[PDB]
Amino acid sequence: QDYKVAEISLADWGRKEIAIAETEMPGLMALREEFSAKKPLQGARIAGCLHMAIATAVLIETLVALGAEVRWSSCNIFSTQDHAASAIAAKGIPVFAWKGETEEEYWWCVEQTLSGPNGWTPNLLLDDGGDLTQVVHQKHPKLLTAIKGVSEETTTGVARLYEMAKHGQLKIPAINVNNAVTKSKFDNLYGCRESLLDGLKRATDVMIAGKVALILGYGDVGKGCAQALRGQGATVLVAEIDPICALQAAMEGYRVVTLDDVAEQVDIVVTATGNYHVVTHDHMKRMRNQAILCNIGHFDSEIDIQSLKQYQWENIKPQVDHVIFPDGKRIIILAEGRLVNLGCATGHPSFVMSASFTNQVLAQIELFQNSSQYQNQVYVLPKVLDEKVARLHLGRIGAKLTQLSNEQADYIGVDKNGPYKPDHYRY
Amino acid sequence: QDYKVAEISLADWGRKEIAIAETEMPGLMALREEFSAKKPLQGARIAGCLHMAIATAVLIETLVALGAEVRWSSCNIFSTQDHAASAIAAKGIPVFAWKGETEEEYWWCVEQTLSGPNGWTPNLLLDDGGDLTQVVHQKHPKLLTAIKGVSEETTTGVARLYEMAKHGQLKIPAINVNNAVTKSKFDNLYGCRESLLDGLKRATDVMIAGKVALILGYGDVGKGCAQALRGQGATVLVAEIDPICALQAAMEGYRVVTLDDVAEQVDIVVTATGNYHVVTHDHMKRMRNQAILCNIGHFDSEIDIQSLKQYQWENIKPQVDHVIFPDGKRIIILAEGRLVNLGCATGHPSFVMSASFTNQVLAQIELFQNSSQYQNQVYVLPKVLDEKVARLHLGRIGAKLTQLSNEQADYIGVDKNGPYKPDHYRY
Ligand SMILES: NC(=O)c1ccc[n+]([C@@H]2O[C@H](COP(=O)([O-])OP(=O)(O)OC[C@H]3O[C@@H](n4cnc5c(N)ncnc54)[C@H](O)[C@@H]3O)[C@@H](O)[C@H]2O)c1
Ligand SMILES: NC(=O)c1ccc[n+]([C@@H]2O[C@H](COP(=O)([O-])OP(=O)(O)OC[C@H]3O[C@@H](n4cnc5c(N)ncnc54)[C@H](O)[C@@H]3O)[C@@H](O)[C@H]2O)c1
Repeated sequence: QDYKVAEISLADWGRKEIAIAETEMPGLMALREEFSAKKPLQGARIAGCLHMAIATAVLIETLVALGAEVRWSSCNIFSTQDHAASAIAAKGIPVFAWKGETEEEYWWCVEQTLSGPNGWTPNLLLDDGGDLTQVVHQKHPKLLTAIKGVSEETTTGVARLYEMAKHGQLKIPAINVNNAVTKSKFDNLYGCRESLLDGLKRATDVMIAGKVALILGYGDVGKGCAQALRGQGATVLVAEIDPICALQAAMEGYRVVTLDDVAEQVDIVVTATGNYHVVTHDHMKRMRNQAILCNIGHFDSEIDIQSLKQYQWENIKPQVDHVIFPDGKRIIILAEGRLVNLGCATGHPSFVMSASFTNQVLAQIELFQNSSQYQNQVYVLPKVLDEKVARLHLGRIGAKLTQLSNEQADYIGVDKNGPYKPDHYRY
Repeated sequence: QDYKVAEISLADWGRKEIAIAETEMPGLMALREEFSAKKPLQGARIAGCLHMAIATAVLIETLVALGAEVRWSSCNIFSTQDHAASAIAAKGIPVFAWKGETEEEYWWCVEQTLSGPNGWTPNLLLDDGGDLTQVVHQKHPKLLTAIKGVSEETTTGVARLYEMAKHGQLKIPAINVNNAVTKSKFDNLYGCRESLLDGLKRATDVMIAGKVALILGYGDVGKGCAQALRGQGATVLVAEIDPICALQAAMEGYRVVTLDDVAEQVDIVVTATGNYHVVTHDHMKRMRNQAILCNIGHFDSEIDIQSLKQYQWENIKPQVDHVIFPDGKRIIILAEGRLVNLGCATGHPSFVMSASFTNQVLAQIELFQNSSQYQNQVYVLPKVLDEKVARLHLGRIGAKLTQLSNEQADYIGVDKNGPYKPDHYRY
């Protein structure tokens, strides 16, 4: 049994939702249909470190259907869906994940992905947030020798790739999947538009209409979060350090404020900064009784939970806790400040994960077949692959593409079949 | 009298709205405040070809307050605001613009900007759409010798710069102002979100709620147009050739369709493609009686108005015409298919033009002082200037910026004062 799940009996349930999820994930099904014969990933050995969810079970079974060998692990202690993990393990796939890991179990699960029976080594890393990349770079430099590349899923993991490259610490080729237009401008934005609401709802059942909600950060995650809340009738406030994102938020009608100023006025706070200690002890002490505080950025770092260890915690239900201040005023904290959408719900729905994961598979086929051509820097996929990803998803939602005539193509300077935009088009 | 306006008497009216517009344009007022002493543009001679509107009168008076010499002209035969043009001419500034130019008058107005009394030559070009750039490149190559650079305002003019560079025809340095984040993602999007409605309303007074509206194109102009219509209760349809933009539109809830399929179903059509003949004769013949057809892309090319010259035209009021088909069915065409927002209204409001025009002034200070450093290619302004532009506009709309601490700045790898994003961040 080369697996470690919480409950292997949930496999049938997991399989049932995986079947459903395949009808929601046309990108991966289409990648199956195209590459299942050739098996471009035959000989690949992939250490996965990405939320072990049902959508991820489809990505895994798609890499397998393309010939690859994998070992998986979640990148968050609360993000694994157990029946998904169970259905993967039942298929003979090594997976180490369960909802509710301790920090020690988490890093052991990561360690499990790096070695398998009969000297199984990875030549591929598939990493969401940089933890698997840092473990191999700092604790198995003997592993980095056989690694063709890493494909990083999220903004925070990409920033960590950059500081590595900046101090000559990045020692393998790295594909920024996060910055595929069909990841960043879709997953981070439209997915969080749906799963933040989900997380808040499952955790607290709080009415959104009429509440004052503060989004710290107006990147693609913040942009989607704010849409979510404003659509349910919340007054949305936005904090920003970047004047350009601040202006976008202002011009969508949000008031741009600082937490220093508004900590007493907010009913809900969502941290989406990817930064450190943007919610402090003084902020939480100033917050009103039963204020809901949650983090949708990648790391818990965003709130200073250390500053709440003095106080007494009363658990409400799993991943929903009260912190009681000395004056008896209570704060509701979701998932102890880890990813609220995956921690208190099920993350992004499968359809938008399909665009992200089609980008991941493509980057694995590409890292596995042409890694020689890449140095120890970060790169993004070509635009024509980005367009192919989007093209594979138009059918599911019934969007019909117009076809350029020869002269229209010449008129705007493009080939009929794309690419349709200059490299730095922002969409 | 080195000017040619329709009516010099409108100067006082123009001046009154210019004064108002200054309180809406903090970017240019702030640029005045910073650079009015030094006058970084002393010695500059700028041929302007950009919609002669009230906002543009502020940009012009700002370049003047920074020391420059200018001659102006609109880039559209219907876009000049006459009282704005009148107030500029009254200030002793040469301007050749009026609402209702013929094509011959238009190109003569452009020609006027290239020479002034006592051998006045331009060393600077400020061009919105490429017409001034093409005139100088193809009909005054003796002028190109003294030209430091051109700053291009719009997507279509940038595409024309690119085909020039691709065939070695671009012979001066060129600054893509359109692709400053604080132009493209603001002017094209939030401005058209407001002035398309304006144009349709002033021209026809048609109810938007309940109407089926088709946007051809889902770039930044199309994205804003669709927001505009959906917010007034229209059913919005979208056409696209780019699968990525098609997917964005689908995921905002628009149906993505082709005009070939839906020509009989639409009450309003807005062309926003920057392309050629996207509305054909067969489309217009299939359209319902009193269908409203308008173009918000840069050039009339988008509709095949030639194919309507057979038919009888009945004028409704200025820039609002009927085309009568042989079966007596009538189409409403705005501004004979030229820019509907500037042709049937007043273009974008001054505030968003201030962000665009602050980018223009910056690019003129930069082209005028460091043109040696640039070749005969297209370039964009540095991110730190983009951020400065946004920063100058936060105060007007009361957005308060959060300040990074030293450790937060290190945590995400940026300087406290910016730039805050990697170069290819898409916002
Ligand atoms: N929950 C999810 O499913 C999900 C999905 C994608 C990314 N993420 C994570 O969310 C975080 C943000 O993602 P993103 O893609 O929006 O990145 P982003 O860079 O686009 O957005 C971050 C924004 O926060 C702002 N910010 C940074 N520090 C701040 C501070 N102290 N105060 C106010 N604003 C501040 C930045 O200026 C930036 O605009 C990342 O850590 C990313 O890994 C989560
Ligand atoms: N009215 C204004 O105030 C204003 C402001 C900015 C730009 N513009 C003009 O509007 C035009 C578009 O501007 P933009 O910034 O949105 O450019 P853009 O490139 O972002 O958008 C153009 C979109 O139209 C799509 N398209 C092209 N041909 C098509 C076809 N045959 N069918 C369907 N879709 C098609 C493209 O795929 C693209 O997504 C440009 O000509 C620009 O100069 C006008």
